[PDB]
Amino acid sequence: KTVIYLLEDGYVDFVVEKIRTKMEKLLEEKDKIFVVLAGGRTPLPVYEKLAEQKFPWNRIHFFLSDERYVPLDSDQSNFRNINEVLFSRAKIPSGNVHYVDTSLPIEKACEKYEREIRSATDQFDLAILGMGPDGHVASIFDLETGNKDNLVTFTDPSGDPKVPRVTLTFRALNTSLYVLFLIRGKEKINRLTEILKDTPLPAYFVRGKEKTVWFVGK
Repeated sequence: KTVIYLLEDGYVDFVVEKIRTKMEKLLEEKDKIFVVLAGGRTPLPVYEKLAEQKFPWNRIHFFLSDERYVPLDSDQSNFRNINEVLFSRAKIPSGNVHYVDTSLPIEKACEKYEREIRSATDQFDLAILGMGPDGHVASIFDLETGNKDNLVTFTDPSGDPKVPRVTLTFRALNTSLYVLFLIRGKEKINRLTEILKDTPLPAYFVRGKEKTVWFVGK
C-alpha cells in the first residue's frame, strides 16, 4: 500500500523519527541493512539529523540513488553533499558507503557501481528519495531511463544542473522493501496529486515491495 503523511510543522523531526524507528526495526531482524539515499534540498537536512542518532553504523550500508557526472568535490555532487551531512559526520565504515566513481568514463562508472551493488545485496531495505518539481526521481527524468534493463544506467545532459547523470533504474529502486519520498511545498504537492490520478511521472513507478510512504511538508 501507499501511506501519505501531510505535515504542517516539525517536518524534519517527524521524518527523522519515522526513519529512525524503521531502521531500528530492520536492525532487530537483520545483521546488516542496505539503504539507498537521494541527494537534494529536502533529504539533506534529514540526513544531517540522522547522522546524530546512536546507530550501530557498521551494520548500515549506504548507496546513492544517483549522481551528477561531475567531479566528486563539486558542490553539484550528491556524494559531496551527503558526505558533508552524513558520511563524514557519523562514524560509518568506509567500506559501507557506496557511490558513483565519476572519475571513470560514464559507462564504466555505471558498470562499476552496478557490480558493487550486486556484490553488497540483492535487495535494498530502505530507499530515501526526493522528487523534483517535474515529478522526476533519482536522476530518472524520462521513462526510457527508468525502464532500462540494468540496475544502473546513465542519461544525456538532463535536469538542473543540465549534466549527464548516473542513476539507479526503476528495477533497482523497486527491489527496496520500503520506499520513502520526502517532498515539500505546493508544486511538489501538485505533482503528487497528479501521481494519485495515475499520471506517469517517473516517481509514479517507484514503489516499495512492502510499502511506499510520502512525507509531505507545507
